[PDB]
Amino acid sequence: HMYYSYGNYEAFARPKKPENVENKSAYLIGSGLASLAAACFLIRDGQMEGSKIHILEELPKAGGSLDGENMPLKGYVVRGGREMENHFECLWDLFRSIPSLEIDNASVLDEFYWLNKEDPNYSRCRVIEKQGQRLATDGDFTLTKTAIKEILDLCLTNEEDLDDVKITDVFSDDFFNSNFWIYWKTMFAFEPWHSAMEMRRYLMRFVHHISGVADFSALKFTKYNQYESLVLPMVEYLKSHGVQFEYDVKVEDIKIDVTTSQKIAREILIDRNGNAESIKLTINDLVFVTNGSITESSTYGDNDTPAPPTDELGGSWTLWKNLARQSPEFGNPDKFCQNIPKKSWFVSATSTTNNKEIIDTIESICKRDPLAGKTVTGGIITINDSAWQMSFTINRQQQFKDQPENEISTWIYALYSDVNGDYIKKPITECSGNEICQEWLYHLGVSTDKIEDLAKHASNTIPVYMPYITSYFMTRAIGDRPLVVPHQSQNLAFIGNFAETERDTVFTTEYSVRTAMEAVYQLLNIDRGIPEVINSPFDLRVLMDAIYELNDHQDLREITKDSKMQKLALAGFLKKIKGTYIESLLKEHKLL
Amino acid sequence: HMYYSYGNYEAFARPKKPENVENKSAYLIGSGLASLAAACFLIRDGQMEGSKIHILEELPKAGGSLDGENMPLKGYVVRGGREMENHFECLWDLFRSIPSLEIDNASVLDEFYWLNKEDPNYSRCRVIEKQGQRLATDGDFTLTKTAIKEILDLCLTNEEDLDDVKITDVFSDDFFNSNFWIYWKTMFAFEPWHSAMEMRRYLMRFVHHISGVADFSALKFTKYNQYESLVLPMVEYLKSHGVQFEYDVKVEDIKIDVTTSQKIAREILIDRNGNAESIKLTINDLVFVTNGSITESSTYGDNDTPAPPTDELGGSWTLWKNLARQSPEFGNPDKFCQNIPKKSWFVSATSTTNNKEIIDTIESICKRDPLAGKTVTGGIITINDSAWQMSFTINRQQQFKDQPENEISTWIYALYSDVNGDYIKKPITECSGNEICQEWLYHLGVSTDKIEDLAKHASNTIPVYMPYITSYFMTRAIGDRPLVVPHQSQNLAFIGNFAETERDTVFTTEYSVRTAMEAVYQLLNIDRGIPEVINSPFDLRVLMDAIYELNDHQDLREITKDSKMQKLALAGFLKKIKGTYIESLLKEHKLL
Ligand SMILES: Cc1cc2nc3c(=O)[nH]c(=O)nc-3n(C[C@H](O)[C@H](O)[C@H](O)COP(=O)(O)OP(=O)(O)OC[C@H]3O[C@@H](n4cnc5c(N)ncnc54)[C@H](O)[C@@H]3O)c2cc1C
Ligand SMILES: Cc1cc2nc3c(=O)[nH]c(=O)nc-3n(C[C@H](O)[C@H](O)[C@H](O)COP(=O)(O)OP(=O)(O)OC[C@H]3O[C@@H](n4cnc5c(N)ncnc54)[C@H](O)[C@@H]3O)c2cc1C
Repeated sequence: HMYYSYGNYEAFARPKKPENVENKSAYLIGSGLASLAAACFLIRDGQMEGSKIHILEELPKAGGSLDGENMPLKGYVVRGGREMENHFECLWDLFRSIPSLEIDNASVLDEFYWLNKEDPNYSRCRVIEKQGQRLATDGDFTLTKTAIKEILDLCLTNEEDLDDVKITDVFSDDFFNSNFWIYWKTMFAFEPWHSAMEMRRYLMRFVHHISGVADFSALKFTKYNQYESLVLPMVEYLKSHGVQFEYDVKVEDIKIDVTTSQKIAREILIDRNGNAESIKLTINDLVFVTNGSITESSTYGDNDTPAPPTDELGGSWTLWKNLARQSPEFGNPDKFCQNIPKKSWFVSATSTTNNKEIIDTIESICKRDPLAGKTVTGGIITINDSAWQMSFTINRQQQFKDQPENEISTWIYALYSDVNGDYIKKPITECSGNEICQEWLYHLGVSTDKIEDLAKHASNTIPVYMPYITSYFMTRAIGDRPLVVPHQSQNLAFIGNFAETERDTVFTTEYSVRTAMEAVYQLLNIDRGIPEVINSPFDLRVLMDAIYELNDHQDLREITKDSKMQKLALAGFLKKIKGTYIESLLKEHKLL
Repeated sequence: HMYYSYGNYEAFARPKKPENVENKSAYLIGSGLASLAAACFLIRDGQMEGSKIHILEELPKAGGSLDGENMPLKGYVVRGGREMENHFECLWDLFRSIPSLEIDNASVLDEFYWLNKEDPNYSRCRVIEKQGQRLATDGDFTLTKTAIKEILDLCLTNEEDLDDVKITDVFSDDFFNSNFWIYWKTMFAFEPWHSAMEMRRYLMRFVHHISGVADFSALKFTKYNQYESLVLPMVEYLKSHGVQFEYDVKVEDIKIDVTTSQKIAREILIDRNGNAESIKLTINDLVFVTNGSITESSTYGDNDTPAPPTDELGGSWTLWKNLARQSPEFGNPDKFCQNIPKKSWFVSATSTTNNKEIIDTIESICKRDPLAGKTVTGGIITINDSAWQMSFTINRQQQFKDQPENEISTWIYALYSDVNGDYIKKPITECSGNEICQEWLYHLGVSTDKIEDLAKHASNTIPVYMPYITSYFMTRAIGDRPLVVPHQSQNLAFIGNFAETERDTVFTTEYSVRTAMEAVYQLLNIDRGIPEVINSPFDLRVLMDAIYELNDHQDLREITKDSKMQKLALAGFLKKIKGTYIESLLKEHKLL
């Protein structure tokens, strides 16, 4: 009930009012980015009455995983950071229509575009080691021929043949020893046991940005945290259109008839203010389920208390489990929320400080004044030789509108959770905020004498334990994620980064916007094209650049210089294409 | 002073106000589509004051080659028809901002998009012969292996090696005997002696539409003629912004200093109301020259008088000639406006009638009621065995808002001008309107008894002799067309279908919009990306579809079934790619 498109024609075109939409209502389980984007699309393109749009949230506030607040009895905390790129096609379709809350007569897209042109993002230091020294080979990928061939063979493998395959199953030691693996696994938070299918999707989806993977030149960021820059403008727009925010309501089940001909949502069983109630649904009441959550059951610590580890299934995962009992076409949540290894990423941390010594130590590494208000680290700095495999970033300060001008807040995360640290020789899951800050300051090169004092009394570090933060990337098979609109579904859609759609990559905001938009368009039969995932993996020019970049800026003669079986094929093919447009294209892209 | 881009990010983004634009003015030579589009871009993105924008036109009305009027003392006349496609990226960037004059709160793009979704364009009869019989092989391309190989070898030839090369120089008899050549040469008005470079550009530019070349399923049309649907909305927008239309002013020269460091336009020498005057220019007065015109020196006939042939250089060609004397970087107009062969297309015709016999004869061929207001012929019908190589179309009737509801107007053109017709055994350039109508009705299958009466007294046919209508496609070399902004030019730009820009194809409205937009962006340093020409020739999927379609829907096994040198290579390559994503892609596109 939809079609994919690309180009300006379908981008600038407005859809006609969908049929019978004046007699339809919408209920969105959750208030993360997916549900908010779907509500926005229901307003703009579906032309649905705002009062007929119900957003059900269990927390006190909207946003979801794009949070960012001065949590009372703690401090400033951002559960993550949002790297963004130009080719978030659906997200930019969305946010060009959302008024910015910072610039008059300007969209969120306008503010973002002008900002990332004023202060472009780039890293002057990406990988450090030995307590604050930049990696000597920072910039190069250092991939052997076997590692490059393994990358290509992963891309050349059909997705259908990658069910439950792990990343270590399709890569050997040269790849894991390469700088490429450092950059890739830290900027995308991949683990060695994660889904090779999703890694292949990532390789094909961002292949146009390989030249900017090491220096983060392809990344783009908002001014503030994603709650103030993305969530609040969207919420203001939706409220100005009368959208119905219902807070502190927990959905436990959705009664759905799965017949031989239809799948129809009949009832929303909810818990509002401790009272178990029911929402009866007709065929004209669409339900958008954000199945699963990476932030569910998050616990919080403080400067002197670790965030208590948990294995608790919340409302999101129990709701997906309850929906899976009604049809296998609704997915298998256990593949994502169970058997998460102990080593997996769990803990994030936000360390706030105004101390000049820490800020100056950061300036000495990132080469930029962290209080200047512009780019600081340009993205995560990775401590290569850290036992926790730790990375940290400082975005444009301050990430909060009402943060003091002399403060900075640093986001820290670790890929390995069950390993003794190098300074604090305990696993990160047993560390308070100041202890994470201590282990972090140790790798900055701070003198061991000052580390403990500067961490405990000069910094306020809030830690966060998310038991499902790596859940997106767990090894999966085709069918474990429900289709955005399952077969014969009449009024039920699955959105968010656990739904199934082609080619696009999860753990991205664009995936949420895409699933929201596809769900709305399919359920309402909106007569407008959906922007396909950008066609970079099919672009000959982009693939030529990929070959040039993966081989550390070498032409075809240098790549094949160490084998006769390579040299002969290259010479024959070159004579075959001599003096043609193919040769000119290869020369234009530095491959000849 | 510009960059190319693609995707929604740069499409929806607005540019900041360009620097120092409040102290700048603009003068546009001509009022065709290029000048109007450039004025629109100066208003919207350059944010230039409308009163500082001067559009100089020598004719009484604006529009140029997009005309369409009830010419007094004659009849209805459209000098041509405008086939359009979805991937006119720059044009759709433009017209999404131009308010439609037919639908409230809707752009021209909105009206066009909704209309071509309501009444999609497709032909139920494309090629006829033997006085009104549909070609038996209508639909198939009927290309031999040699013809397909010649097409690919033209595409694989560097553009730089195609200077002054003719189409007959890179094609043999199989290609010219193919139905592909019929469709291609008639829908694009290519002649055998025309530029092979431009034919290669056409092959690469519309390769995504090969599946819809025979039935015109990829074409899209406005509601009315291009003067009422495109020109009038643009003019209304520009006037609502205070743009300065100066009519009946003929530019004869532009005094330009071409120094070792700069090219600066100093003076506009004009003839306004018979008075020779001068317009002094500073560096902040940009000049946009529409160098050359395909409609210049057009003569008109009537039902009983031929359009008098002419070789006269008008104001456009003499102005381009005068500019060429000042620098070779400004092009060589003589390559386009001299040595036009006698055989070339010169004559168009608009035959209007309300006679039921002619309309019913048309319904019997095109299978649609020509007075229904929807699609009629879906594009040009080509009379294959006509000596004039004649084609004709009937767009959605009526093409004029104030045309009687019982009338239709048919556009007719002929590729060969110096050949005796099959019924009227004179060349078309010696035929009155009714005589062209007679030769046309003869190929419809009208009984010879009624042809002459129905043409002379039941129809009103206006003919038009354009000595330069084929000028776009004349054999050219790199440098014969000036760059949109020549090197070191400070305030001079060349727009229209005789300027030079990469990859895009001339004889298209999109080329005019593209040159206008690139000129404005380069001269004003507008901080927004220009949409590149659509990347279809670099898209692996599109190229696979091209292979499948050119070979008349055959997979790789059928294509290679008649040679061992083909079979062996195919079998080896297939075993090399067996069970991979390459094999799956080839199967998805029906090549395996
Ligand atoms: C650490 C981290 C790093 C990130 N990095 C990036 C990055 O680099 N790039 C990028 O593009 N994006 C990034 N993201 C964003 C990521 O894509 C998020 O998933 C994004 O916010 C999408 O939100 P969502 O609505 O799809 O899911 P969520 O934000 O998880 O939505 C869940 C919401 O639904 C509510 N909910 C769940 N179940 C119920 C129920 N039964 N009843 C009521 N309410 C319920 C929850 O309370 C919550 O508000 C990151 C996120 C995190 C947490
Ligand atoms: C027969 C025909 C078929 C076509 N088919 C198609 C098609 O299939 N698809 C498509 O996309 N487009 C088509 N077109 C449109 C084509 O691309 C036109 O060139 C288009 O209108 C672009 O206009 P332009 O402003 O670039 O050139 P023009 O329209 O030629 O602009 C010239 C204008 O400038 C004026 N002028 C010139 N010199 C001077 C001077 N010295 N002083 C003052 N005024 C001057 C002229 O009077 C005229 O108004 C067709 C056009 C014709 C005529």
